[PDB]
Amino acid sequence: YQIFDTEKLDDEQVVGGHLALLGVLGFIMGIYYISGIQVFPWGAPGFHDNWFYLTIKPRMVSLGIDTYSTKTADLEAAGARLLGWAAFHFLVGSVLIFGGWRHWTHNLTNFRDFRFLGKFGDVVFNGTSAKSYKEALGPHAVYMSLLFLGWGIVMWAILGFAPIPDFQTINSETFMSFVFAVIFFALGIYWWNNPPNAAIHLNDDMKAAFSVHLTAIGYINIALGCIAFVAFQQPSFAPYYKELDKLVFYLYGEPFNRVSFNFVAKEFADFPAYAILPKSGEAFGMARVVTNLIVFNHIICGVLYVFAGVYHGGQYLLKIQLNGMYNQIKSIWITKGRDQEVQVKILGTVMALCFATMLSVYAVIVWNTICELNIFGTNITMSFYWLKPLPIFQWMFADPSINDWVMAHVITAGSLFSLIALVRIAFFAHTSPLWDDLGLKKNSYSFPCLGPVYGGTCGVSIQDQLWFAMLWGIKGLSAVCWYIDGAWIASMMYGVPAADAKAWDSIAHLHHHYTSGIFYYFWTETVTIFSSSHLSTILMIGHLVWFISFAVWFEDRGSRLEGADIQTRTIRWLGKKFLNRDVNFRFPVLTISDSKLAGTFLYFGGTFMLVFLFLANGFYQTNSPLPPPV
Amino acid sequence: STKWYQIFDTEKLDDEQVVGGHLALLGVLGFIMGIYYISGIQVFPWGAPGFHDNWFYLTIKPRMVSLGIDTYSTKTADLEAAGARLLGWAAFHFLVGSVLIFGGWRHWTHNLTNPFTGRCGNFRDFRFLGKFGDVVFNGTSAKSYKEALGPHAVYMSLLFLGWGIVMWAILGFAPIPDFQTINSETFMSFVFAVIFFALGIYWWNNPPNAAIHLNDDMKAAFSVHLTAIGYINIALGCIAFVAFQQPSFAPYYKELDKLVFYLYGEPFNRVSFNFVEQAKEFADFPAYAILPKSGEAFGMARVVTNLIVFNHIICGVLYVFAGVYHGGQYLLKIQLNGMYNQIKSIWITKGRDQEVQVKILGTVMALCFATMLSVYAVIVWNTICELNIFGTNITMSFYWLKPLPIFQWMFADPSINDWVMAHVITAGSLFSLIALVRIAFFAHTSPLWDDLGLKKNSYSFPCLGPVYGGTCGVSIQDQLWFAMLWGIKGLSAVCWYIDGAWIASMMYGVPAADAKAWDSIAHLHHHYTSGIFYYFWTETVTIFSSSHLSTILMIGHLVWFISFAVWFEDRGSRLEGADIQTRTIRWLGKKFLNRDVNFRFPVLTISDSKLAGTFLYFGGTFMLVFLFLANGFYQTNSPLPPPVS
Amino acid sequence: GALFFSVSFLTGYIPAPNHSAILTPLRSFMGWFLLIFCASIIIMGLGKMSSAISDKWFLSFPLSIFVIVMVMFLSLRVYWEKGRTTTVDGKYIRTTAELKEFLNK
Ligand code: BCL
Ligand code: BCL
Ligand code: BCL
Ligand code: BCL
Ligand code: BCL
Ligand code: BCL
Ligand code: G2O
Ligand code: G2O
Ligand code: SF4
Ligand SMILES: [Ca+2]
Ligand SMILES: [Ca+2]
Repeated sequence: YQIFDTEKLDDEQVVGGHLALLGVLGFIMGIYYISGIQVFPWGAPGFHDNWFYLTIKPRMVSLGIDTYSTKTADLEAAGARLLGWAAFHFLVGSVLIFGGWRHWTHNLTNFRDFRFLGKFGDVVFNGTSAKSYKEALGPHAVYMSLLFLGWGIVMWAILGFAPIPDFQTINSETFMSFVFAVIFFALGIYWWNNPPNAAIHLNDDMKAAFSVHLTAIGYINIALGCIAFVAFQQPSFAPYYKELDKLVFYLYGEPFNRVSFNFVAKEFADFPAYAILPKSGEAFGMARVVTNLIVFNHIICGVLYVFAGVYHGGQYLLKIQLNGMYNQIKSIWITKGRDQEVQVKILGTVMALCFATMLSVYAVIVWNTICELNIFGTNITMSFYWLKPLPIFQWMFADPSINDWVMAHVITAGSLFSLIALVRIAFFAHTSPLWDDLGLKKNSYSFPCLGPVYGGTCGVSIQDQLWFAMLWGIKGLSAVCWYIDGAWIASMMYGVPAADAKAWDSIAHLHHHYTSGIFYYFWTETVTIFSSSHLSTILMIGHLVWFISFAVWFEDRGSRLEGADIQTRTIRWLGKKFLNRDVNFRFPVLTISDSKLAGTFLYFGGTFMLVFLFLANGFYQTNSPLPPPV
Repeated sequence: STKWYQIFDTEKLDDEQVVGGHLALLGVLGFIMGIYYISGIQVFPWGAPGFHDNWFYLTIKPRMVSLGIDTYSTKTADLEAAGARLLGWAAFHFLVGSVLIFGGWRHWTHNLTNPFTGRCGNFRDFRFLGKFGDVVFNGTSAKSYKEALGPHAVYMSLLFLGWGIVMWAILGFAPIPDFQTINSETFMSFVFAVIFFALGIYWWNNPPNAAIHLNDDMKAAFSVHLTAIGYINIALGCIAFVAFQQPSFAPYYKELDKLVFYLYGEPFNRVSFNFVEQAKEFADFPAYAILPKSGEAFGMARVVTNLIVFNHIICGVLYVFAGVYHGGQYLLKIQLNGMYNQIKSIWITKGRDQEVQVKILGTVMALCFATMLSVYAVIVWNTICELNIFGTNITMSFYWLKPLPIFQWMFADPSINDWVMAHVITAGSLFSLIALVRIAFFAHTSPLWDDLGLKKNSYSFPCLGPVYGGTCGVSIQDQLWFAMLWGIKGLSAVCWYIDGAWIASMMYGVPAADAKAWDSIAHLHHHYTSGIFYYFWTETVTIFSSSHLSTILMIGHLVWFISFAVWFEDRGSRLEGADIQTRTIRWLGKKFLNRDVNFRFPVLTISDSKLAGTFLYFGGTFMLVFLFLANGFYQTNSPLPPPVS
Repeated sequence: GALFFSVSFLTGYIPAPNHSAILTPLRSFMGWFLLIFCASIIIMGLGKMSSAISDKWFLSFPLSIFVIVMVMFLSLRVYWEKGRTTTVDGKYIRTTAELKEFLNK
C-alpha cells in the first residue's frame, strides 16, 4: 500500500503513471460506450443498460453521440456514433498507455530540459522547458489552454455545434471553451513571465505538491458536485435529464420475467423467460437518480480527496519536522501553524463551534422526534415548525422549511467535525500539547498504540486521524445523500404510521412531500430495493463488508494474534496427523496500523456501497403533500 | 485500582456480608413484585379503573392465572376480585420484603441481636431453629461451603413444603397427581420437598468435596454456581418454550390471545389540531386514550412466551459468560499466587497442561469453523438461489435438506429453517466457547505468550502495547467482551427463531420470485414471518406503528453507536482531543470568568472503555430485540402460493 | 437560547391552528432547554454518583432505585395515562368478540 510512494518515484515516473492511467481511463470509457449501445448496427439485441452508462447518457445526449429518440433507426445511428467514438477513445488511450510506458521507463529521444512542439515551442517558453515546478505552472496552464481549444475545435468540427454564446445550449460550451482557452493562455504567459512564490513545494515537494493539489481538487470536486446538482435541476439542462423520466430503462439484475416450475408458464405475456422486466422512468425519477449518482460521486470523491490531501500534507509535515526543515519555512502556510499556540486556538475554536452548532441541531432533531411521537405528552405544536431559513437565506433553498435548516446546520457541523481531525493532522503531526506535556514525541505517520499508558494511547498517528476524519465525515456524506434523495433530515420518523407524523405537511404547508424521516427512510427505500435482486445482493454484501470491518476495528488485534497462534498449532498438528510432516500456513493477522487501514477500507466501502442503493433505488418523492391526520 | 464497580466486589465481602446482600436483594425484589402486582390491577377495588398493562405484568400474568389470582375475566366483579387478590398479595410481599431487608441490613452490619431476647447470634455457630435445628443438624455448617449444601437443600425442601402448603390453604389447590391440570405443581412441590430433604440430609452427613472453591469461595464458588445456574436458566427457557406451547398450559396462555390489552405507549386515538372538548379520530374512545390492541392479531400468547423464554435464555447465557469470566479471574488470582499448581482437582489439573488446552481449543475451533462454514454456505447459497443470481433457481437451494426423521420429533414443521437454526446455535455456542475456553485456560499465559515472554498480570489490564504489532484485548475481561459479542449472534438466532423467521435464507418473502416460491417448494403449513434481512422490514411495521417502541428503537440505536466511540482503537485520539477541550475551557479564561477552571475533561481507560462499549453494545442490541419480541408473533398458518403456476 | 424568540419573529411561518404564536417559540425553546438540561443533569449526577457510591451506599442504591420506579408507575397512573380506557358509553371492552361487535358498528 506504499509501493507507489512519492519518494520512490521521480517526476517522470509520475508523468508515466498519469499517462498510463489516462489511457486506461479512455479504455474504460470505451468499455462503457460499447456497454451502452442499445441496438447494434448489426441489428442484434445489445446491452440492456448500466448505471455506468445511465450516468454517462445525459452527456452523450447533450453531445449528440447518443439520443433519447424513440426510433429504432435513430438508435442504430446513435449506436454507430457511439461505436465510432469508443474506437477513437480506445486508440487514443492505447497511445496514452504507450506514452505512459515510455515515460515510466526512461526511454525516449532530456526531461531536465526539452522542447515541446518546437516550431512554435521556441515562440512560447523561449525554446526551453520548465526547469522546476514554479516554472511548470506556466506550461501546464498553456497545455490546459490547448486542451480547451481542442475541445472547442472538436465540438465545432466533429460534433458540429455553433459558437453561439447564449448560455442555454451546448453552443455555450463551445464559446466558453474558446474563452477559457484564451484565459488559460493569458494565465500561463503571465506565470511564465513570473513564476509563483510558494517555496515549500519547490524543495523536495512530491508529497507536498501532491497533498496541496489533492486538497484543492477535492474542494473543486465538492464545488463541482454542488454546481452540478444546481444545474442538472435547472430547466436549461432539462432536455438532457428530465427525459430520463419519460423513457423506460431495462437494468441488469431487475426482477426477471418470472418462470413457472412446470414451464416448458410466465408472469408477463410476450416477454420471454428470465427477461429483465420493464421499468417506468416516472416511478424511479431517473433524472433525479442520475443527478444524485453523479453529484454524490463528485461530492464523496472531493471529500476523500480533501481528507487524503490533508493526510499527505501531514506526512510531509512530519517529514520536515523530523529533519528540522519545519522551522525554516518562509511560506505563510506554515508560519500560521508553527507557533503551536495558534494550533491550540484553532482546534479548540473549531471543536467549540462544532459542539455548539451540532448540539443545537441534534437537540432540534430530537425535539422534532419527541413532538412527533408525542413522547412526554408533546404535541406537534411544540416542535420547531416555526424554525425556517430566513427570507435572506431563502433564495438558497426551494420549498424553505426546517428540513433545509437542519440540512445546512448538519452539513456545516459535519464539515467542522471532520475538520477537527483534519486540523489534528495539520497541526499535531509531530508535536501535540498533550504529548509536549507528557514528554513523548512521535516519529511515524502510523504509530497506532505507543502502549497502554495514561489509560491508553490508541489512534494518535496521522493515518489513524485520517481514518477518524473519514469516519466522522461519513455522517456528513450521509446527510448529503439523504438530502439529495429527498429524506426528511429534520426529524427521525416523518410520514411514519404514528401520531402527528403525517401532520408535518399540514403544519408547514409544504408544496413538496418529502420521502421519510431518518428511521422511516430505510423502510421506504427498502420497500423498493427488496424487489431488485441486484440491490438486495449489494445490500447484503455491503453489510457483510461493514461488519467484517469490526474484526480489525476493535481493540482486539492481540486476541486475534493469540487465537492465530492457537489456530497455527491446531493446523500443524492436524496436517502432521493426516499428512506427513507438512509444516506451513502461519495465520497472518494484520498489524494494528494495517488493521485500521483495512477496517476503514471495509467500513467506508460497505457504507457507501449501501448509500449507492439509497441513491439508485429511485427518488420516490411526490409533490402532493400528506393530509392532516385529524 | 478500586473503581465504583469494584466496591461491591466479593474479595472485600465476607460470608455474612453476602448473606445480608442477598437478603436485601430478596426484599427489594419483593417490593418490586408488589409494584408489579399493583400494576396488574385492571380495576381498582375502590370502584375505579386500573393500570395500563405493563410488559412486566403482562409477563407475570399467566403465572398468576395459574394460581387463584388474576382471573381471565371481562366481568367487572370478578376482575375486581382479581385486583383485590393482586393487591393483597402485593401487600403481603411488601411486608415480607421489608422484613427481609431488615434481616439483610442486620447481616450486613454483622449485628445479630434479637430484640425480644438480648442475645447475639454467632454466624459461625448456631441452631437453625429452636428444636428443628437440633433435630436435624445438631449444629451449624462449619463455615465451609461444602458443608452448607446439606442445610441449603434442607431449607429448599422447607420452602417447597411451604409452597405446597400455601397452594393448599391460601390458593386452594388440592394436590392430585394429574399433571395436565394445575393442581399437581403442589403435589410435585411436596415430592421435591421429600427428595431435597433426603438429598440435604445425605449431603449434611456426607459433604461432597470439590476443595477448589472452599478456600476463595467468594470467586470460585461464585463462578461455578453462576455458570451452573446460567445453564439452568437456559434449560428453564427451553422448558418454558416447550410447555407454554403445550395444550396443558393453553387455558392459561392461549386465552391471553382472546383478550385485548391497553398497553402503556400503545398508540392513542389522535385528536386534530382543533378539538373543542367543551375533531377526533375514533370518537367513541376518549381523547388521547389508548386504542385496544387485539391479542389475536398481536399473538400476545407467543409474545409473552417469547419474552419469558428469551429473558431466561439471555440471562442464562450472560450468567454462563460471567461465571467463566469470574472463574478466569479466580484462576488468574491463583496463577499469580502460585496456587494454580496446588489445586489438586480434575477441574484444574486437566487444564494444567498447556498442550491439553491447545488440543481442546483446537477441537472447539475446528468444530466451530466446520459447522459455521457449512451452515453459512447453506444460508448464502439459499439466498443466491432465491435471488437467482448466477442463474440458480431455488431448486438448487437446500430445500431438500430436512432434519433426519429420527431427529424430526422435536420440530413442528421439519424444514431447512430448523436445520439452520440448530446448526447456527451449535456454531454460535462453539464460537462463544472459543473465548470462554480462552478465559478458562489462558488467564495467565497463552501458548503465544509462553513462546513470546509475556504474561497477563491482571484481570483488567488494557493490553501489552504495540509490541509484535498486537497485544490488544488479551485480558480475560476483553475475552469476556468478545465472547458476549460472539454470543450476540446466537442469542439473536434464538430470538428470531422463537419469534418466527426464516433463518435458512436472508431475504425470504421479498417481491423476488424464488424468494416467494420457497414455501411452495418446501411444503410448510407454517408461513414464517420473513427471512433474516426481511425480518426487520416485516416486523418494524408495528414498531413504527407504536410510538413507544419507536422511542425504544431510537434510544437503543443511540446507545449502540455511542458504544462505537469507545469500542474502536481511538482512546489516545480522544485523550488528546480532551486535552484540547481542556485547553479551550481554560481559554474561557479572559472571557470574564476570574474563576480557575479546575475541570480536566475525563476519558475512560481502555479497560473501562471496553467495559462501557460492551455494556452499551449489548444494551442497545437487546433493547431493540425487546422490540423484536414486542412487535408481535404475526405468524399465519397459511402456505404461500407460487407466484407463477 | 435567548435568541430563539427573535428568530421566530424574523422567520415567516404560519402557527398551528388555535395555538398561540407567542408561546410556540416558548414551547420549542423550553423543549431545547429541557433536553440540554436533562442531559447535563444525567451527566453531572452520574459523575457525582460514581464517586459517592460506597459500601455505606448499599442501603441506598437498591431502595432508591425502587423508589424511582415506584413513583414512575405511580406517575403512569397519576399524570401520564389515567384509566382503563373506558368506552364513552361506559365499559372496559376486553373480549375481542366485543371488538368485532363494535367494528360492526
Ligand atoms: C485523456 C483520457 C482519455 C479519455 C477519457 C475520458 C473520460 C474519463 C471521460 C471522457 C469523456 C468525453 N471524452 Mg474523452 N478521453 C480521451 C480522449 C478524447 C478525445 C480525443 C481528442 O481523442 C476526444 C474527442 C474525447 C471526447 C470526449 C467526449 C465524448 C466526452 C466529454 C468531453 C468533454 O466534456 O470534454 C470537455 C473538455 C474540457 C473541459 C477540457 C479541459 C479539461 C479540464 C481542465 C478538466 C478539469 C476541470 C475541473 C473544473 C478542474 C479545473 C482545475 C483548475 C482550476 C485548472 N476524448 C483519452 C483517451 N473521456 C467524458 C465522459 O464520457 O462524459 C460522460 C469523461 O469524463
Ligand atoms: C487530478 C487529481 C489528483 C491526481 C489524481 C490521481 C489518481 C486518481 C491516481 C493518481 C496516481 C498517482 N499520483 Mg496523482 N494526481 C494529482 C497530482 C499528482 C502529483 C503532482 C501534483 O505533481 C503527483 C506527484 C502525483 C503522484 C501520483 C503517483 C503517486 C501515482 C502515479 C503512479 C502510478 O503508478 O499510478 C498508477 C497506479 C494505478 C494503476 C493503481 C491505482 C488505480 C486503479 C486501481 C487502477 C485503474 C483502473 C480502474 C480500476 C478500472 C476501472 C474499472 C471500473 C470501475 C469497473 N499526483 C492530483 C492531486 N493520481 C495513481 C496512483 O495509483 O496513486 C497511488 C492514481 O490512482
Ligand atoms: C486555499 C488553498 C488550499 C490550501 C493551501 C495549502 C498550502 C499552499 C500549503 C498547505 C499545507 C497544509 N495544508 Mg492546506 N490548503 C487548503 C485546505 C486545507 C484544509 C482544509 C480547509 O480542509 C486542511 C485541513 C489542510 C491541511 C494542510 C496542512 C497539512 C498543512 C498546513 C499546516 C499549517 O501549519 O497550516 C497553517 C495555516 C493555516 C492555519 C491557514 C493559513 C491561511 C493563509 C494565511 C491565507 C489567508 C487566510 C484568510 C482567512 C483567507 C482569506 C481569503 C484571501 C483571498 C486569501 N489544507 C486549500 C484547499 N495548504 C502546507 C503543506 O505543507 O502542504 C503540504 C502548505 O504549504
Ligand atoms: C441466580 C442466583 C445467583 C446470584 C444472583 C445475584 C444477583 C441477581 C445479585 C447478586 C448480588 C451479589 N451476589 Mg450473587 N448470585 C449467585 C451466587 C453468589 C455467590 C456464591 C454461590 O458463591 C456469592 C458469594 C455471591 C455474591 C454476591 C455479591 C457480589 C452480591 C451481594 C452482596 C452485597 O452486599 O452486595 C453489595 C451490593 C448490593 C447487594 C446491591 C447493589 C445495587 C444493585 C442492586 C446491584 C445490581 C447489579 C446488577 C444490575 C444485577 C443484575 C442481574 C441481571 C439483570 C441479569 N453470589 C447465585 C448463583 N447475586 C448482587 C450484586 O450486588 O451484584 C453485583 C446482585 O445484583
Ligand atoms: C423471594 C423474594 C421475594 C419474592 C419475590 C417473588 C418473585 C421474584 C416471584 C414471586 C412470585 C410468587 N410469590 Mg413471592 N416473594 C417473596 C415472598 C413471598 C412469600 C413469602 C411468605 O415469603 C410467599 C408465600 C410468596 C408468594 C408468591 C406467589 C404468589 C408467587 C408464586 C410462587 C411460586 O410459584 O413459587 C414456586 C416455589 C417453589 C419452586 C419452591 C420454593 C423455592 C425453591 C426451594 C427454590 C428452587 C426453585 C427456584 C424458585 C427456581 C429454580 C428452578 C431450578 C430448576 C433449580 N412470596 C419475597 C419478598 N415472588 C412469582 C410470581 O409472581 O410469578 C408470576 C415470582 O416469580
Ligand atoms: C459441569 C458442572 C459445571 C461446572 C463446574 C465447575 C467446577 C466444579 C469448577 C469449574 C471451574 C472452571 N470452570 Mg466450570 N462448570 C460448568 C461449565 C463451564 C463452562 C461451559 C460453558 O461449559 C466453562 C467454559 C467453564 C469454565 C470454567 C473454568 C473457568 C474453570 C476450569 C478451568 C480448567 O482448567 O478446566 C479444565 C477442563 C476440564 C476438567 C474439562 C472436563 C470436565 C470434566 C471434569 C470431565 C468430564 C466431562 C466431559 C469432558 C464432557 C462430557 C460429559 C459431560 C457430562 C457433558 N465452566 C458447568 C456449569 N467449573 C473450576 C474453577 O476453578 O472455578 C473457579 C472449578 O472449581
Ligand atoms: C462472517 C464474518 C467473520 C468471519 C469469517 C470471522 C473469522 C474468525 N475470527 Mg472474527 N469477528 C467478526 C466476524 C467474523 N470473524 C466481527 C463482526 C467481530 C467484531 C467483534 C469479530 C471479532 C473477533 C475477535 C476479537 C477475534 C476473532 C477471531 C477469529 C477466528 C479465529 C478462529 C475461529 O473463531 O474459528 C471459527 C471460524 C470462523 C469464526 C470463520 C468461519 C467463516 C464463516 C462461515 C463466515 C465466512 C465470512 C466470509 C465469507 C469469509 C471471507 C471470504 C470472502 C467474503 C472474501 C476466525 C476464524 C479471533 C481469533 O483468531 O481466535 C478466535 C479473535 O481473537 N474475531
Ligand atoms: C451521539 C453520538 C456521539 C456524541 C454526542 C459524541 C461526542 C464527542 N466526541 Mg465522539 N464518536 C461517536 C459518536 C458520538 N460522539 C462514534 C460513533 C465514534 C466512532 C468513530 C466516535 C469517535 C470519536 C473520536 C476518535 C474522538 C471523539 C471526540 C468527541 C468530542 C469532542 C468535541 C467534539 O467533537 O464535539 C462535537 C460533538 C458534540 C456536539 C457531541 C455533544 C452533543 C451531540 C451533538 C449529541 C448529544 C448526544 C448525547 C450526549 C447522548 C446521550 C444524552 C444523555 C442521555 C446524556 C465530543 C463532544 C474526540 C475529541 O475529544 O475531539 C473531537 C475524539 O478524539 N469521538
Ligand atoms: S491499539 Fe490495541 S495494543 Fe494499541 S494501545 Fe490500543 S488496545 Fe493497546
Ligand atoms: Ca432513494
Ligand atoms: Ca417479531
